[PDB]
Amino acid sequence: FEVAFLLIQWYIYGFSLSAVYTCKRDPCPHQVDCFLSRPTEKTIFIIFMLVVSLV
Amino acid sequence: FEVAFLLIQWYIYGFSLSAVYTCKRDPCPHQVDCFLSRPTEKTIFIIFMLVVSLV
Repeated sequence: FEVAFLLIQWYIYGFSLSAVYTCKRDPCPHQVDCFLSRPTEKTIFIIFMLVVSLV
Repeated sequence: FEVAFLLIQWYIYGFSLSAVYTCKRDPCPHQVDCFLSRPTEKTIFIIFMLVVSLV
């Protein structure tokens, strides 16, 4: 179960969060920019949870 | 002078006006949509001025 959850988390999100995201879904126009909320702190806690999972 | 002005007006604008224009200039994002103001009436008057010019 641990290795399955680690593989799914790598496949969906990766192990970082970018501050600027680009969106191409209807019913928006061609391409819009969307800005996340505190991505640095979430990157730090994602790295901590990854380390705990590996241990 | 008449044929020069007709050639310049054909080269810049054409002889119609579309109701939806797409814009790709800085400092906007990737592509935005911009909507004109009464383009049908302006198309009609452009056709009248073209006919008067040719006559």
